[PDB]
Amino acid sequence: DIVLTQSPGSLTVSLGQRATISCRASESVDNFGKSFMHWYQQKPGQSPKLLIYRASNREGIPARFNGSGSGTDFALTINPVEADDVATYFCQQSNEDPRTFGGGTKLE
Amino acid sequence: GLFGAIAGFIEGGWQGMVDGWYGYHSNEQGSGYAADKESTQKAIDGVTNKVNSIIDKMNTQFEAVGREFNNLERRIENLNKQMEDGFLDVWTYNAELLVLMENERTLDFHDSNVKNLYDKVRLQLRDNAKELGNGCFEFYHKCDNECMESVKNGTYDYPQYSEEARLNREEI
Amino acid sequence: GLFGAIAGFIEGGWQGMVDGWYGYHSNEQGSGYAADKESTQKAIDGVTNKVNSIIDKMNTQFEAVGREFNNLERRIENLNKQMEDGFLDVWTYNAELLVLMENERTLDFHDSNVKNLYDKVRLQLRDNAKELGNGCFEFYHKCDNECMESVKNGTYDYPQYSEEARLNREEI
Amino acid sequence: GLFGAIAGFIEGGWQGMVDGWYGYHHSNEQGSGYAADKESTQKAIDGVTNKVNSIIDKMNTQFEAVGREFNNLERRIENLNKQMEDGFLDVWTYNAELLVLMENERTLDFHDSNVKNLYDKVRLQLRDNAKELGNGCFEFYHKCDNECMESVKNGTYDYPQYSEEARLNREEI
Amino acid sequence: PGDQICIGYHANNSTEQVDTIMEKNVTVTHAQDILEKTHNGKLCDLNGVPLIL
Ligand SMILES: *[C@@H]1O[C@H](CO)[C@@H](O)[C@H](O)[C@H]1NC(C)=O
Repeated sequence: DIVLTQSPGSLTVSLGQRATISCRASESVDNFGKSFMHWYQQKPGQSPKLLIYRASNREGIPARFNGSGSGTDFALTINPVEADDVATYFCQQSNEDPRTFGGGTKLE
Repeated sequence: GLFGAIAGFIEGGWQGMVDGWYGYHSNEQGSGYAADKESTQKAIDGVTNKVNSIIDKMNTQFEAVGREFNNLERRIENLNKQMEDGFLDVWTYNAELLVLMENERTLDFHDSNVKNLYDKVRLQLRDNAKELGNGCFEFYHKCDNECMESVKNGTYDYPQYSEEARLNREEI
Repeated sequence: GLFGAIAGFIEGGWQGMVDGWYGYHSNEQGSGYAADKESTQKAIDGVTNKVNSIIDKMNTQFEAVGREFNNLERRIENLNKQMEDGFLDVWTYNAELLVLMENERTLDFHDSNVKNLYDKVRLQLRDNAKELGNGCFEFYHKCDNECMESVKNGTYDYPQYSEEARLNREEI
Repeated sequence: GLFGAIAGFIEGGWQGMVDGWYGYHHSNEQGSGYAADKESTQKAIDGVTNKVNSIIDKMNTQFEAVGREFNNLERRIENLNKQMEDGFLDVWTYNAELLVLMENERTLDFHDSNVKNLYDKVRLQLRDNAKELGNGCFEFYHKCDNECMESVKNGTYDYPQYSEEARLNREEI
Repeated sequence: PGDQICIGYHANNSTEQVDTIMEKNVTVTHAQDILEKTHNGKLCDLNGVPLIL
C-alpha cells in the first residue's frame, strides 16, 4: 500500500488569495518519467470531481488550479481563490494498486 | 569447417563434456571430461561481444512514420511509400546478411578455437607423446592426474618426462 | 592465400586433373590423376549455394519509377531524383561489395578445402609415409592401386602397413 | 587469433625486428640477429594498402546532403526531405563503421595467417633436419652457418645436403 | 594399454537450427532468437498516458 497523507487537514484562506494543499507519498508514485498522482475536488453535498491528472495537467478546469510536484510530494495550488472553491480536495495515486487516496483537505 | 577440427580430424563432439564448449583424459587414476576454462571464456566473451555489437550497430535504423495524403497528392504519397519500403528493404537486407555472415564466421571461430587448443597441447607434448590423429595424444610416459593438469593449464614440464619418454619410444 | 595451400606449400595446380577441383599417385602399377569426389562436391555445393544466396538476397532491391513534375515542382522533383539516385547508389555499393567480399572468401575457401584434404591424408599416413613438403607424401611401404584407393577414400589401414613401414624407416 | 600464431604458439612479438612485420631470429656460432622476411612483408603491405585504398574507393559514390528550403505549408515534404537525408546519412554511417569493423578483424587474422604460413614455410623445408621447439623456433640437428641461415630465409634450403649429418645427430639422441 | 588425453567439444539434445551463406538448417548447440513475432492484438495505453476517435 502507498499511504497518501495530505497536509494540512483544514485550510482557511482569505478570498482572492492562494490556497496551497500538500500531498506526501510513503513510497514514490513516479515512474516512466511521469507522476501518477491525481487531484479531486468534492464540493459539499455532491460526488467528487476530477481536477488534475498525472500531477500536473488540468482536466473544463480553470487555470486557478496549479498542479505541481514530483516523486514523493506534490501540491495543488489554488490561486486566486474564488467563492465556489469550498470543497474538500483529494489526492489519489495510480502508480500501484491498491489505489489509495489522501485523507482529504477541507478548504474554507 | 574452415580449420579442419570440428567435424574434421576430431570427428564428433562429446555429450559428456558439459561445463564448457572446448576441453579435454585417461590414466591409471581414472578417466573423465574437463573443460578448458580459458579458451571457453575467451569464446564466450567473443561471441557475446559479437551479439552485443550486432544489436548495437542497429540502433540508428530507419523508423517508419505515419503520413497522410489526399487524392491530388498521389505522387508524393507514392514517393513516400517507396522511400519507406526502400529503407525497410535495405535494413532487412542488412540484418539478414549480417546474421548470415557472422554466423558463418562464428562456426569457423569455434573450429579455430578447437584447432588452437589441440595445437596448444601438441606443441607442449612434442615427442613425449604420439599423435593418434583424432584429437588424442598417446603419452610415451606416465601421466598422473597432476601431470594431466599441467598439460591442461599450459605448465607441462617437457624435459622432466623427456628421458622416460625417449626410452619408451626407442624400445618401440 | 589464408591457409597456405593453393599457391603455397603446394606451388601450382595441375592442368592434368580435370574431373574436379581438388584431388590426388605414383606406384609400380603406374601413375595418374584423380579427383576427390567428396571434397569437390562439397565445394560445388558451397559455392553454388553462395551464388544462389547472393542472387536471392537481392530480390527486394529498389526499382526506379518514372515520375513527372512541372516548373513549380522543382523541389520535389529534385528530392525524387536524390531519392532514386540515393537507393541506386546504395544497392550498387551493396552488390559490388558483396561480390568483392565473397570472392575473397571463396578463394580462401578453396585454399581451406585443399589444406584440409592434405591434412586428411597426412593424419591417416602418420609415420607410414614421409612429408615431402610439397603436397606429396613418400610412402615407407608398398602402396598398390588398392592401397592408393584406401588413402583416397579414408579407409587406410595404418596398422596393416605399420610394421613394414617401421622396418623401412629404421634401415634409414 | 584465427590461425593460432600471433599471440598463439608464438607468444609475443619482437621489439627487436624493426625492418618489417614478419621475420626471423637466428642463432648460430657466427652470432645472432633479427631479419625481416622481405617477401611476406611486402605481400602483406600490398594487401593492406590495396584494402585501405579499396575501402576509400568504394565510398566515392556516397550520399551528399543538399540544403533545401521549405515554408510553413510545406512541413510534410520538409520532413520527408529530412527523413530522406538522415536516412541516407544513417545508412552510409553504418556502412563505413561496419566495413571498418569487419575488415579490421580480417586484417588482424590476415597477419596471423601470414605468420603461420611463414612458420610453415620453414618447417616444410627443415623436416627432420631440425626439431620443432614449439614456440616458433626450430632447433637444428646440424650446423647452420650464416649462409645456411640465409638459405632457409630465402626458400633454397638444400635438405639432402645436411640430411646425413642431421640423421646422425638425431640418432645419438 | 596406455594413458591418453582427448580434445573434444560440447554436444547436446538441441534441435535449434540456424542458417549461413553456404548451408541452411544447421543444427547447433545454442542459438539466440532476435526477432519478436507476437503482439497482444490490442490498442493500449502508452506509459500511463491514447485518444480513440
Ligand atoms: C529448413 O527446415 C524447415 C522446417 O524445419 C523447412 O521450412 C525447409 O524445407 C528447410 N529447408 C532446407 C533448405 O533445409
